[PDB]
Parts: sequence; structure tokens; C-alpha cells
Amino acid sequence: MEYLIGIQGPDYVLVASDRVAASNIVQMKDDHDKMFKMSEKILLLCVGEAGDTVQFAEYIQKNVQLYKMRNGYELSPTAAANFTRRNLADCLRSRTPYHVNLLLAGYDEHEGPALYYMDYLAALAKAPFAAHGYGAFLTLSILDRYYTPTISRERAVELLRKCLEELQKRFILNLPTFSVRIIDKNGIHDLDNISFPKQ
Amino acid sequence: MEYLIGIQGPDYVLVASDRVAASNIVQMKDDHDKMFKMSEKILLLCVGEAGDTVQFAEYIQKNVQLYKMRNGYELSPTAAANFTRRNLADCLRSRTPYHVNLLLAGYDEHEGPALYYMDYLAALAKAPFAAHGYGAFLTLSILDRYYTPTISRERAVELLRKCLEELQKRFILNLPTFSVRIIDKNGIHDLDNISFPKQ
Amino acid sequence: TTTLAFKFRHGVIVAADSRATAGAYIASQTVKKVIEINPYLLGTMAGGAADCSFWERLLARQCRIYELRNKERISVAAASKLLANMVYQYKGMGLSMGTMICGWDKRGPGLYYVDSEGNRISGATFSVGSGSVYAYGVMDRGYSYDLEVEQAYDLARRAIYQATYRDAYSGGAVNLYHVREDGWIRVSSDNVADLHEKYSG
Amino acid sequence: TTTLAFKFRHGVIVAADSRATAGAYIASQTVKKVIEINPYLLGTMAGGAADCSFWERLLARQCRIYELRNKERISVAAASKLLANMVYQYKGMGLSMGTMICGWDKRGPGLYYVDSEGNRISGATFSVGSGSVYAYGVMDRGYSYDLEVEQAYDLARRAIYQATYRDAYSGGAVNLYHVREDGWIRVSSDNVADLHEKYSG
Amino acid sequence: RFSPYVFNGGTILAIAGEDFAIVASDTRLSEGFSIHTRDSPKCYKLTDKTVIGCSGFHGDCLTLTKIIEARLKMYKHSNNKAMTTGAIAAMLSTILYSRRFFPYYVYNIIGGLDEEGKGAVYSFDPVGSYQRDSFKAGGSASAMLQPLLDNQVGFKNMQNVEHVPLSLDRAMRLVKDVFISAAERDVYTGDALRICIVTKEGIREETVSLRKD
Amino acid sequence: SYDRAITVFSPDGHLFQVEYAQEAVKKGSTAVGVRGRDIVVLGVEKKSVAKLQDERTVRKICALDDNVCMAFAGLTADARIVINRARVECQSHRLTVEDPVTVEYITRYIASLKQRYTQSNGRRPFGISALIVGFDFDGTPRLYQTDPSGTYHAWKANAIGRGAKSVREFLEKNYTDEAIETDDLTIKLVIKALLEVVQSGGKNIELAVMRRDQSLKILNPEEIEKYVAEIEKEKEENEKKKQ
Amino acid sequence: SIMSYNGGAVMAMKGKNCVAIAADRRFGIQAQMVTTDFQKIFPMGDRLYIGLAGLATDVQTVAQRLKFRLNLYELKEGRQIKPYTLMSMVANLLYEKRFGPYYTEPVIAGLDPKTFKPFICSLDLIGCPMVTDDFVVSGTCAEQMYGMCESLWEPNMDPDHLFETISQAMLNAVDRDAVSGMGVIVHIIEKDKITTRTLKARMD
Amino acid sequence: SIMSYNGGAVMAMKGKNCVAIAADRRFGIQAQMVTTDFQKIFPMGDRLYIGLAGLATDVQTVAQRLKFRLNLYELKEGRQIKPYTLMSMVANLLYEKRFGPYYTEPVIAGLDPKTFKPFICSLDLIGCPMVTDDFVVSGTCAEQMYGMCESLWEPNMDPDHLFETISQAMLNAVDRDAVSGMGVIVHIIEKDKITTRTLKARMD
Amino acid sequence: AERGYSFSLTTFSPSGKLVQIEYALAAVAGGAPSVGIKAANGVVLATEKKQKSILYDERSVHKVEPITKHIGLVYSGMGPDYRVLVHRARKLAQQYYLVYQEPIPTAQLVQRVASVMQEYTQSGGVRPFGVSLLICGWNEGRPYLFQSDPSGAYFAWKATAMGKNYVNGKTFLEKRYNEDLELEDAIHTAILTLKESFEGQMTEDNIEVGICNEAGFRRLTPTEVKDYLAAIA
Ligand SMILES: *[C@](O)([C@H](C)CO)[C@H](CC(C)C)NC(=O)[C@H](Cc1ccccc1)NC(=O)[C@H](CC(C)C)NC(=O)[C@H](CCc1ccccc1)NC(=O)CN1CCOCC1
Ligand SMILES: CC(C)C[C@H](NC(=O)[C@H](CCc1ccccc1)NC(=O)CN1CCOCC1)C(=O)N[C@@H](Cc1ccccc1)C(=O)N[C@@H](CC(C)C)[C@@H](O)[C@H](C)CO
Repeated sequence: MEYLIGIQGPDYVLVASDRVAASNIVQMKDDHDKMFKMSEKILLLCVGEAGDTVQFAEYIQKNVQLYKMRNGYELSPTAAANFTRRNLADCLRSRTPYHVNLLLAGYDEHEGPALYYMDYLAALAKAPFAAHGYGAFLTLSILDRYYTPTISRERAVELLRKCLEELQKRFILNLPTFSVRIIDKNGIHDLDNISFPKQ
Repeated sequence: MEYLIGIQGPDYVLVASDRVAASNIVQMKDDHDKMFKMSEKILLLCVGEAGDTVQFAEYIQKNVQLYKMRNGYELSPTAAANFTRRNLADCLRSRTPYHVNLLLAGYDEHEGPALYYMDYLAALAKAPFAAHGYGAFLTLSILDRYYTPTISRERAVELLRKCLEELQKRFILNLPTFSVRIIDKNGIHDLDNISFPKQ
Repeated sequence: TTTLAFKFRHGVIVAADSRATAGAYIASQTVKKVIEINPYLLGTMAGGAADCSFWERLLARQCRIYELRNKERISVAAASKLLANMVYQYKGMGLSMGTMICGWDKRGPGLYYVDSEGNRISGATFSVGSGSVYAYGVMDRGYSYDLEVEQAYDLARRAIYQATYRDAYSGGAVNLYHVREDGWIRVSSDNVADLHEKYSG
Repeated sequence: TTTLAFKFRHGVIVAADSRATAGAYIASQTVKKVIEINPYLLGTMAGGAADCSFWERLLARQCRIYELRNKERISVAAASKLLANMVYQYKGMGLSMGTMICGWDKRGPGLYYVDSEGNRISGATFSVGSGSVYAYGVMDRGYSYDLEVEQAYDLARRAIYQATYRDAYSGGAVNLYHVREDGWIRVSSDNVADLHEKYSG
Repeated sequence: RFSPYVFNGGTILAIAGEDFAIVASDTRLSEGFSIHTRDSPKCYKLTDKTVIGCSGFHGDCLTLTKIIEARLKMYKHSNNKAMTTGAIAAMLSTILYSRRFFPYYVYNIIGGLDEEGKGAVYSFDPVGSYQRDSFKAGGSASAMLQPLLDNQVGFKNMQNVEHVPLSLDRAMRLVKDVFISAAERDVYTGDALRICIVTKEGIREETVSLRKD
Repeated sequence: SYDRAITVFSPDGHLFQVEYAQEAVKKGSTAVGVRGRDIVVLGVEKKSVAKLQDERTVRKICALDDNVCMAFAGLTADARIVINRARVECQSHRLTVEDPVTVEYITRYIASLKQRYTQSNGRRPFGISALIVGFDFDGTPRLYQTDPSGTYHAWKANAIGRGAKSVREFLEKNYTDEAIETDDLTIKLVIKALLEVVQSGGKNIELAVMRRDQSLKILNPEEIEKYVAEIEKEKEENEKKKQ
Repeated sequence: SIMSYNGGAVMAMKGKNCVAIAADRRFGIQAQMVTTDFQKIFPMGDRLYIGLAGLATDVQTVAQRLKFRLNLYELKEGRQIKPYTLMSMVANLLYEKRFGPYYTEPVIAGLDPKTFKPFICSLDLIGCPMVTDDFVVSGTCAEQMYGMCESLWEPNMDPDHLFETISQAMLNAVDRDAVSGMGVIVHIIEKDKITTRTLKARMD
Repeated sequence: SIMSYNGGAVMAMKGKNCVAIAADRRFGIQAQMVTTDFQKIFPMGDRLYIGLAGLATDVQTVAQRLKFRLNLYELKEGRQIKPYTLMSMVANLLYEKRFGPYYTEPVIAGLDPKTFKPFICSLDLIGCPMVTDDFVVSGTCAEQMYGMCESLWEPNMDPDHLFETISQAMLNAVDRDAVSGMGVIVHIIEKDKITTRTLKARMD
Repeated sequence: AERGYSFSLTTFSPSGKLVQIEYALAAVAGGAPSVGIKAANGVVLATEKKQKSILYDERSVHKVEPITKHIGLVYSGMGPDYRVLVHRARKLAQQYYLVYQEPIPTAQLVQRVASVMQEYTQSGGVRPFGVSLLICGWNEGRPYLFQSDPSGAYFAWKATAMGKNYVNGKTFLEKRYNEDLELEDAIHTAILTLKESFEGQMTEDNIEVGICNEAGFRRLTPTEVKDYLAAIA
């Protein structure tokens, strides 16, 4: 079962996800990526049902890119978030609802760093930090304990490490490696994968 | 979810189990022991339902010890196995059935090394090697591929390592460490715990 | 609920909230979830209120009778095993109950987790209840066997606090007990509203 | 069913059994579970027989029309995405189907897993079917990207064999294909009864 | 509520020879514990080269039969040629899968001659999954018929035996034998056995008798 | 709905509506494009400089995707329609197929759309022609041209709209391997070809370039004035010292 | 219950020539809190607020579609909207989904833009209006809020007594509910000004 | 089905003055094989064998309790047991659990210890006896076994033809069943000797 | 069997004129004259209800129609078209009321009806309405008078006239009338401006008057008209 995490700093957004694609009792992929580039400064972390995730996420993505092509400028992280929330909410009472939980990370030239949280019921909420999946139940409290609004990206990465290590300690699911990226004024930056040399 | 494994050699029996006691989504114990000393040369690896495991296992254990005290000699691994199988089968259609899967390792002064496999339905079957739990589905084939009736205990330990490593690779459950013991003419010997330096 | 207990060098720390709900309705915020079995034996309490109270009280009775009969104090392992055996006979009948038996034994500091499901495991740290995960987070991120006393107090109190922050069914007041060799001592009983002011600013 | 595919230096190895059951009854042991989509595209087949056959055949049709229209060969990613999109529109309706799309692409050796559930993931090795776990065991214990051709053949064949040994719903004959840059080649088709004699003695 | 299905029994068999193809079936139509009729063969002549056997739910059998007829005619009008056997097999596959979510409760075995004159069987499942075989059984007594043919025609589990190709005569007696044996154990199989032989000459129809209990 | 045949055959076998649409294209501002080694350049003429109009909001060069750009000639509104539908298609292709889009593909889509509008009831042919330009994977630079009829072809260099035959002839007589051997030289070729028909300026010319794996880059009037200065200098250093 | 999935509480009170509207700030999923600053009260114009309790998604969605129709209304007609009019609008919007209703129970509080006459109403999930002269409540802790309001509310309250009343009601009702709380926000609106305060509350 | 949980197959055939009994060797749980040497045929004395197919536990248990009662019988009475007697014994033992039956269908094959007259019978899970002169089958692949036996069995077979017949029947029936197989064992018993062979079979 | 013409019957002439609308106006400026006067405390609508025979029953069909309890209608042009527009207007009003539970503002009803009239100048297979409408109303304290012509355009009037001699009537109202008038005075100058064209003995059955104050809209009884048509009262 999948795990997402977002931590917003004063001028950046740090995001991380697990790299496991599993079915039944086996891991079928150890390098799965749960993140979707939608703008040069917007990442969409989607998680949940089998096909619903990729389908919905790619739909939103291509629509954002379509906006960019049609208008010459990209959607703001907020406009993006409300766009996805609108789409997800519209399909909620339809024949084809998408069972997806998501995070949206972004940087605006005006509003700065932003992190958004979305229920599968399409309830959108902005937060300094958030997490999805069972792992969240073990990590959120930690984030409560150590997070400060002025936290530096180094300290943020260290905090993320505390969380992931906690997952290694208490969580019954495997989850050996993690995709980690950051977003600022210079767009999306891939960081070294937090991994634990199990076997 | 729990994992048991047994590999019988020409003059020894190698047994191993996971060290995880888990409830819900958290590991509650990282040094749980699934083995029960019943004779000086008999080990009982029990796994399954919450209280059923410990209750049944301890019942059998104390009854074997009672046999030893009453008669001055210990039950053979076979007699033990059929004793436990009788008890488990008797409670099967009763008000209080024990949902337990088990392995029985032993060494007889006459018959040598012996490994036994038991369904929760109390179906007893002798085998050169066996395994319990979901992990078995990933390890048994490996045991088919590399096991030989004349395998040395060093080679047996190495094979066990192959199995556990495979668990680290494909299995979605954590299972970082493993209890490993061997049984021969000199009784039960505790070996170094096979562990994988995750975190 | 949100009880937790961990053993270190200087004994066994035990902590809990005090909220009691009947659905979404908060029925009480003044519940003593740490039952004083013996002056050396404590029992945390989570799940069905009546179940926990009744069974741990009965456990206390049994331990007292043991003390009178054997002219010695019952061990932690024996108490936990007693409770586990009593509870197991009712397995499947719907008793909701998850408790921790803590104390000081002839084997030193002792801590056991006992389920209504049938579990009974010794361990270093434990957290039981609806907010157990949240407590587990901070507790694990701050635990050490070489923790000084006041540090252990801070760790436990804070863990229960954060738990009450995230868990909707946990709140009221953080209660804290310390189990030492000469018996246990009632450390603190700080309301969450005050701990908020203390921890935030 | 029990199919497996893995990509190494010298292309993409594909292997499968041939058993087809209708309950406990073995309806066939002569089923070609590796569909030849294009001379460069193969599709394994596990789950509902009619479902897999129909949908992969339709996939082949679509790929052919693509080849005619765009005057070029379809990519592995595009074929897998095509099948995934076709199948997704029937999600929840009860199609049982788990397939692997293998081939050689402009990006070199390509291997995708596509579900009736909605999955679609690229990867190095894959095993699909009732005996997939057993195959995963030996395949993982013997895999390397630097495997020589005959070694890869041995690994695949053996993995499917052991799978047929443990899985009651897998048997018949191990079929083996090799996907190279100039297309795929039908490597072997050894019956399990013979492979038993070969592997045991 | 209401069930749109009822099992009407019937067993079905096809064997492919070098220059022939046999399609046989019992003639018993039953429902529940009762006999509807003893004169109901499950064999249907499609073309001079192709015969189809359909067992299971009689409604879907009749319907599917008439559909196949109509579409044979359509193909004939469209391409000025008759449908080859394998083509009929593929078409049948699509037709069966067209009801993937409301299947014809029908077990189908097609027997005939290919374009090289050789014999061919095609076995189907109710939703279109088919394959080419030398010999196959279907219907109620299928599990009783199959193992013997695996032994006698496939020469399976037999050490140092010769692989002599099946002649029309031996195949015929084999069919009669497996049906006679099936009539002993299967309660849905009995009354009469109709056999359809397909060669370059055309289609012969023979009728052996089975017990009436 | 409006079920009326608009585009029909004439007794001489002509589709008058389509021809009329082509005449509407003929009235459009000139739009030329050339294909080079590592660059591709599109430039549009008479931008109707009113100097009170925002230049950005009237550009005749539009990007369809990160891979493909496009210029047009004819009715601007129709062109907006076609361009947007093309962009939507470019995204849909990514949705149904993991791979992006080839220039030939989107060109074929646009062409098919136009033709569909030449043969449908109640509709009316798009009064535009398009110069589509891109660098599809494999590196091969490609330029295509479309027509209201639905016909489409590939070109090394071409021109449409106001005065298209003149620039076509010029490009025919000037397209060499020596010319367009360098990026700046190809751009200079485009600017020269445009100057051979435009009302002699530079503030009337909009030029844009696509290069390698980079994004589309529009040229500022300063850079255009620089290239035009170099062109006016090469026309006095190789055409003045010989005539 | 579907309503109890997110929890929450919304209340409105009447004053002399002023009006009040309050709501808790917790956004939670069943038993876990996700956010402590979740907006449940939205301005539908100057001196007219709406407060939605229930399923968070439908709160946001109803708010947004209502703002849609409202904007169109204040554009077509050259005026601000009357409280009664807004109420009927919400009623219509909710009843359009009679057989597939949004799971939210809106509470409208404002002053007549022409007059100043205070106004409070509440509605069903299917849009049945109910206007009162004292208070209206909606949420998972409606019984507690009723308990406080029935004992604290007085008729002609000044903008200071109204604040204290609605604040004590909200705080003490919410403190007996597990899924409502994590802070309380109060808007006290009068002809001249609007005063927005967040109360000191329990965070457990 | 409960019977299909472990799978398996048991068959018995009559001969001239000999008798035969065969069974597969697979011990599996649903779809996974655990053992390839599982005993399903037990000797209830010299020249008298029983073969139990069905739920493995009840196979072993019925075998054990039957051996219990048998031993007590051959002790109380100074003789070996007759085939008919053993059959009635099993019938009684099974019917004692009429409303909580063992899930196994026993098949008895032997020779009359006094005479030599061959004997084969089978029973319900509730112990209804059925004696035949040709063959008896019990297992998950009963229909296949019936198919083979109805076409291969001849009356007066010598100890060599009987072996070939029961072997081909078992092999070819079992090879069309997914949960039966992994080897076949055959006991051909006659007045002078007992011959036990394990056949070459598919292991998939 | 039938379907419909999907093409506009109203198109632009080379000069730029929507000819069918202008012809519709020609139909309008040809029907019985109608005057409307807004008067501070109310509104008055008046029209020539001159039949063509003593056989006609003037108490069966009316030219002054109510839309709701507060809005009224008169017209100039074709009867049937007017009738259609009246039904449609009433329906629109009821929709507004069902949605908002508040009587529809006069301006809003005017705009909506105007949209309806606009449709028939562009929609397929139809001609525009040969009708101009005078719409009176009482909303939010103030009185309202509106006019809507076949093009779908609408204007707010203090006072105006339509139909035959609408120019002479417009100048008449422009001179012999102004603001601050009471309802009575307005009715008086309305019957007076109607008299500037009514060729014949203007009885109480030759003209129809409706009033709309802040107490609602209603049609004046023939008796009240008789009292007013006594050149006094
Ligand atoms: C695979 O999974 C391995 C062998 C493990 O089973 C193979 C792979 C492929 C490509 C052959 N899959 C099967 O063997 C598959 C099992 C399965 C069945 C149904 C759903 C999911 C998996 N077997 C079939 O599909 C089978 C083909 C035979 C070779 C004839 N067909 C059936 O079992 C018929 C029903 C399929 C169906 C009907 C209605 C709706 C959807 C699908 N079976 C019967 O008609 C008879 N019978 C009735 C009662 O017992 C079970 C089936
Ligand atoms: C009245 C309050 C103070 C006590 C409360 N009791 C109750 O809720 C009793 C129990 C009745 C019962 C019948 C049959 C069998 C068992 C129990 N129920 C009722 O009083 C009436 N209700 C009817 C409809 O609403 C819900 C309950 C309770 O036990 N609450 C538990 C939760 C619970 C567990 C099992 C069943 C029902 C509820 C609790 O607070 N547990 C805490 C610890 C203990 C020691 C208080 C923790 O778990 C923390 C706070 C999270 O809830």
C-alpha cells in the first residue's frame, strides 16, 4: 500500500513517495514513480486504485499542458489544484468515479511555495505538510513534533529521513526506497533517493 | 503475517522463523520467537491465530514434558508429531478449534533427523523441507530448485539465506530479522540471527 | 484512548489520556486509564471501558489472593499470563480490550502487552489505542534506554499529547506514572489545554 | 496459468506453460499462451482465456492498422498503453486478464505488464499467473542482465518448470520465445514430462 | 426470481483423421430429472466440409445454430465462396464473445476438413476461447470420454507402443465405445448416438443405439 | 440541424467552395518557412502594422506542442479553430499513446479535418493554409504544408498567402546547400525571401525559429533588425562591388 | 453516517441590529485531523455570510456553485442579493439534487442590504428552508449546540453580548464532540463593520 | 467443495484370484503441493487394504480409528478380519458421525483370508457400502476414473493384466485432473504375495 | 411527417439591414395605438380596443393583459403573436418566482421576454414577431414602464406611444405631460393622447385601460373608464 509525503518550506516544497508497485503478496516493481510533472513548477503525487490513479493523473496532466499551449502561460499551483478537485468532484456521483488520494506541490512567482491535500472524495485542503497512506498514521505526528514554518530544506530533508526511518521501524509493509524531489523558483529538482540497504 | 521454514539434512534439521509480532499496520515486536522447546531434541514451530498459537503450543509442550517426567524418557519426534496432530484434530470439530499451522523438527537416536508439516486442519505430513505462511509461496520453489538429500548444514544455511533474501526482494511484508536454530545428535543449537541491515 | 508505556534504565514509564467516548459524543475527560493493580503493578486500559475495568479489577483481586497464598508478590509475567488466560476463555464473544501490564519484577523492569484477541508479548516500548500510531511516531523518534528520568517524562507526555492532537477520540488530560523498584509513583496529570500553551509557546 | 518474461542484454526472454483448466478439470495442455502480435511484438496470456485471446487479437489488429497508417512500427509503450486503455473501459465488469507486452523498440528491449484491473508498468522481470510466485523464486535467484543466451533460456525454462511442479493449475509444456532486435524467435517447446527426466537425472 | 438458463444435457465428441473428421453426439434432450425427447441429435451440418456440435442449454443451441446458418449465407453472398472450417471457427469465437456479459450456455466443437483436405477439430468454451485439436470431448460426459482418447489416440502413458495413425474404422469403434461407456455413468447421456463422418466424398450419418434408462 | 450540401461538384468537375477558400488564403498575409540542418524557421509578412495594436495578440505563429510549431495564411478565426483542435489532438495522442507526436501525424490530422469540412453537410471549408514545422524524435527536421482542400505535402521550403508565387520562385532560385548551412544563414535566407515581397521594412516581419531539443524561440525586433542589417550589408558587399 | 465522515459545526445567532455566525476549524477524515484551518464560512456579498457543515467536498462544491449563481444574479440584476432571496436560491440548488443530495446543511446569516434587518435561516440537505429569530445550528454536535443556545440566548443583544453568547455556545458544544473543534471562528457582522475573531479553544 | 480441498484419487479393481488398489501420491492444499509421498492406502491386515480419498485429516483419522477398532477386533476374536466385516466396521464408524461426517470416501480391496475370493467395495462419507465385481472409484476425478474403468476392465484378469489396466486407468484419469497426481502407487495383492509399485507419472 | 427549416429567415441585406425585423416593425406601426405613462405613484397602459361590429363581444378578449400580480401588458401589432408572448411572459415570471420566491423585477421580465423575441430573428424557419410590447410594473417601490420591439431590443420609458400615429402621440406626450403626476392625472392624459387618434365616439368599450400602482396591477372596469371618459372625474 502506497505512501505520499509533502513538507512546505518558506520558499520551497519537498515531496517524497515510495517506489513500490505491488500486487497480491509480491512486489512487482521497485522503481515505481508516483509523481507527475504538470507544469515546470507543479508536481502531482497521485495514489490509490489500480487504473484510476494513472488514468486520472494523466488526464489532469495533459489538460494542464493543453492550458499551457492554448494560453502561453502555465496554471498556478492553486488553479491547478482547484482544476483537479473540480474534475474529481464531478466524477464523484457519476458512473465512473476515480478512487484517488493526492498531493499537489507547486511554486508560484507571486504566492510562493504551496502544498495541497486531496481526499478521494475530492476535498481540497492547503497545508504546511501532509501525508497519504497508512504510513501517514505513523509519520504525521512526527511532522507535528518537529516542523517549523521557517524550516530549511536541509532540515526538511532530515525530517523526511526521520519519517521514512520510522516507516522502516514500525510499518509492516516493506517500502525500501523513496523518490524525493524539491520545488522552488528554479522548478523541479530530483534529489538522491532515500533508501535503506536491506537486501 | 508469519513465516516458518524447515530444511532436513542427512543428520540434522535446520529451522528458521521470522521475528516480527505485528498487529494492524504496526510491528509491535522485533524479537518475537516462534519456536518451542519440547524435548532436548524437539522443536515446535507454531504460527497463526492470536491466542490459539501460544495456548496450543504451550499445552502440547507441557504435556510432552509431563510425559518425560512420568516415564523418564522423552517422546520421539514422530510420537510427538502424532500427539500434537491428535490434539489438534480432536478440537477441529469441537467448540474451541485452534487455528494453527505448524512445523515439528526433531532428532531421534534411532531414526535420525525428521521434519513434519501440519495444516490447521491437522493434516500431518513428513517432508525433506517445508514452509508456512505467504512467504512459502516465494521460497518453496527455490527449495525445490537447490535442495539435495545430502546437503551439508553450511550449504543448508546458505540455501536458507537465499530464501530469506528472496523474501526481502519480493515479499511486501517487512520481516527484517530471523530466528535460526539447528537440531542434531547434540540437541538444539542456536545460530546467529539472519538479519538485513535495513534501518 | 491513547496509552503508552516503555521501560528504560530507571524503571517503567506509563502514560495515558483520559477521554471516554460514546460514539462521537465525548462522555468523559476525567478517566483514570492507568489502573493501580498493586503498589508495584500497573495496568493501562484501552478499548471497552467496562471490559477493561472489570477484568483488570478481577486481575487485582487474583494477584492479591496470590500474594496472600504464596507469601510473596506476583511476577509481571505471571500477572500478564493470568489476565491473558482469563480473557482467552471469552475469545470471539466480543470483548474489546487492549491493556499493558507494567511493573518491577525479580527480573527487573517488566512490561507486557495483553489483548482480548489473545496476544501476550513482552517488549521495550508499547502504544495501545485509537491514537497509538501517532504516539508511536514521536515515542520512537525520541526513545532511548539511556534516557534520564525527566527526559522520559517529557517523551511520554509529549507523545500522548501529539496523539491527542491527531486522534479525534483522544484528549482530556495526559496522566503519567513512573514504576520504580520500590514501587510506582504518580508523576503528573497535566491537562491538554495547558500542555498546548507549554509546547507551542 | 504461469508466464514469465525478462529483459537482458540480448533481448527479451518470454516463457509460459500451456495448461488450461475449467475448475479442477484440465481442459487442455496444448495452449499457446504467447500471442504473436507482430514479428517484433509478443503478448503473454494469463487469466480468462477468451478475454486474453480476444483482447490481444484486437490489440494485434489495432497495431496493424497503426503500422499501415503511420508507415512505421508501433512502439512497445504505445501497444501496452493501447491495450491498457481498451481494457480500462471495462473495469469492474469482470474481465479476468493479466498480460505482458514484450518486444524490441526504438528504445531497445521493452517489457510491460498490463492488468485487467488497470495496471500498466514497465520493468526488468515479470511473472504472471497462478504459479507466478514459484516462478518468481527461481527466476530471481538466477537472474542477471549479463546472462548469456542459453543461460537465460535455462533460467526461464526451469522457472516455468518448478512453477508447474508446485502450482496445481500449471503444467503441460514449457514454451520459450526470444525477442531480438530483428524480431522474435520461437526458441523451444519442451514437455514437462521430459524436462522432469532432464532436470532430475 | 427468474433464471434464463436451464441445463439440457448432451455429450459431444470430435476426432480428426488424416482424410476424415468425425463429429458425434448423443440424442437425449432432458431437463431436471425428466426426458424431453430421445430424438434430439446435437449435430448440425454447416457446410459440405464442416459439421458443428452444440451442447448445453437448448435455447442457446438453437439460437446460435440459426445465427451461424444466417452468417454462413451472408459470407457466401459477400465473398462468393463458402466459409472454410477455420474461418467458421474464428467467426464462432467472435459470435460467442459478443455475449461476453450474457453468454450462450453452449459447449461447441467444430469438426471438418481444412484447405489441404486434412481433418481438423476446434474446441470452444462458452465465451469464444477456442483451439485446434486432433480429438476433443465436451458436454456432460466430457470427463468420461477424454481420458480414454488421451490414452488410445494420443498414446499417452504407454511405454514402447507404436504411433500408428488413427484409421476411420478404429476411430468409429472408439466413438461407439466411449459413448456406450458414458451411457453407463452419465445420466444425461443415452438413447441414441449419432455419428457424422466428413470426408472428401461428403457427410455420412450413422446412428448407433444406447440404453434408455 | 443544418443538413445542407454546401461544397458540391460543378459541371466542369470543380469544388467551387474550396477554390473560393483558396482565394481567401491568397488574400492572407504572406507566410514562408524553411527547413535546415539543426534549425527550422517560419516567418510571416504583412502583419498589418497599425502601431496602436498589440503585436503579441495577433501573431500568426503558434506552437501546437513542445515538438511542433505552425504558421498560417487566411482567415484568422478559422486558423484559431484549427490550431486549438490541433493542440487538443496533440495532447490526446499523448493520452492514448505514451509517445509524443510526429509532425507528419498532426499535419495529417489537420489535413483530414479540412477535407472533412470539404465533404460534410451544413459546414464550410476552412479558409486557411498552414505551414507546419517540427523536429520529431530521430532528429530529422521536417516542414509540411496544408491546403483547404485537405491535401498536404512536405517541403524543403515554401510560402503561402499574399504573394506566394513570387516568394516560391525566389526560394526556388535561392535554396542551396550553401544557403542554410548555418542557423544564422538559414534565418537570413528567410528574412531575405520575406524582404523580396514585403513592403520594405523589418517592423512588418515576424520571424520565429525551432532548434534541436530546445523550445520555440520568437525573434525580437532588435535581433530581426540585426539580421536585416547583416543582410543589407551583404547586399552592398557582394552586390555593390560587382554591379 | 455520511455527515459524520468529516464532522464539523456551524451556528448562527441574531442580535439587535447585528448578526453572528460561527464554525469550528477542523478538517478531518473520520478520526484523523488533516487540517486546523478549514474554511466553512463563505461571504456571499457584503454583510451576508453562509456557513456549511457536513461532507467537506459538498461544502466546497455547494459554496462554489452558489457563488456562481450569485455572481450571475448580481450581474443580471443591478443589485446586491437579499437574505431571503439567497435562501431560496440555496433551497433550489439543493433540491435540484433531491434524489442525489449534497451532504451539507447550510446556515445563512446576514443583514438586509437595503434595510439592516437581521436574518438567520438553515436548510435541509435537500433544501428545506427554516427561518428563526434566535439561533440556527447544523452539524454533528447539533444537540449540544441546541443545549447551549436554548439557555444562553437573549433577545436584543448588543454586538458584544452576541459575541460572548455565540462563542460560549460554540466552544462548550464543540468541546463535547470528538469530531468538531480544533479551533472556533466567529464573524460578528453589523451595518458599519465586520469583526472576525478566532477563539482560544481546545485542540484535542 | 470440502472434498476438493486436498484432492486425490483412489481406485480398486478385481482380478482372477487377485485384487488391485491404487492411489495418487499428492498432498496439496487447494492449489499448492506440499508433499509428493502422501500415503492414502493402509494395510488392515495381510491381504486386505483400504484406500481413503478426500480431506487429508479425515483420511488419517479414519484410518487410525479404524486400525484401533480392527486391532481390538482381532484381539477379542482369535482371527483375521473378513472383507465384508471390515466394510461393515467402516460403515458403522462413518455413520456414527452422520450429522458431522468425516470428509473421506473409503475404498476396500482384499482377498478372503479363509478362501481367497477377491473383494472390492466403496463407501459414502456417512458409510453407505457398495460392493462390486469390477471396479470402485473415489476422488476428485471420479468421472475420469469411471471413464477409464468402463472401457479398460475385463473380467478374469491375471495379476499382470490387472496391473496394466488399473495403472492405465489411474494414470490417464489423474492426468486430466489438476489436484490429483504427482505420482501413482499400485498394490497388486494375491494369495502368495503382495506387489507394490510406483508408476512413472507426470509431476505437474 | 415534419421536421423544420434549420436556416435563418432573417438575414443581413448588403446595406446592413435586418429587413424582416423592419417589416415586422412596419406591421407594428399599423395596429391600434397604445400609450403608456409612468406617474411617480403608478403606471398607466391604454389602448384602442375598437372592434368592427356590434356583433363582437368585447368582454371576451382583452388587449391589456396581466403577467403577474404586479406586472401588466399592452401591445401594438398582431394579436396572435401578442397572445403567444403573453403566455411565454407569464411562464417566465412563474419560473422566476419558483426559483427565488420573490415577484420578478419588471426589468428582468422585460429582458427575458426580449431574449425570447430576439430568438425569432435568428432561429431557423421562423419570422420575427409583428408586435411591440408595453410592459408596466411595480417593483422595489418605484414604478416601471418598458417597451420591447421585434428585434428583441428594449427601452425604459417615462411615457410613450406605439401603433398608428405614434409620432404625433409621442410629441403630444412630450408636450402635454410631465413628471410628478398622480395616477389619476396620468390616466387622464393617457385617454387624452389616445383621443388624438381615436376616429369616432370614444366610448368605454372603444378603449381599454390598465393601471399598475404599488398595490398591484389590474384592468380598469368599463365603469371607471366611463367615469374617466366623461372628460373629467
Ligand atoms: C490460466 O489461468 C491458468 C491455467 C490457471 O487457470 C489459464 C490461462 C489461459 C490463457 C488459458 N487460464 C485458464 O485456464 C482459465 C481459468 C479462469 C476461468 C475463468 C475465469 C478466470 C480464469 N480457463 C478458462 O478460461 C476456460 C478455458 C478452458 C481452457 C476451456 N474456460 C472456462 O473455464 C469456462 C468459463 C469462462 C467464463 C464464462 C463466463 C464468463 C466469463 C468467463 N468454463 C466453463 O464453461 C465450465 N465451468 C463451469 C463450472 O466450472 C468452471 C468453469
Ligand atoms: C459511556 C462511556 C464513558 C463508555 C463507553 N461505553 C459505551 O459506549 C457503551 C457500551 C455499551 C456496550 C454494550 C455491549 C457490549 C459492550 C459495550 N455504549 C453506550 O453507552 C450507548 N451507545 C449506543 C449508541 O452509541 C454508542 C454507544 C465506552 O466504553 N467507550 C470506549 C470505546 C468503545 C469500545 C468498545 C465498545 C464501545 C465503545 C472508550 O472510551 N475507550 C477508550 C478507553 C476506555 C478505557 C474508556 C478509548 O478507546 C479511547 C478513548 C478511544 O475511544
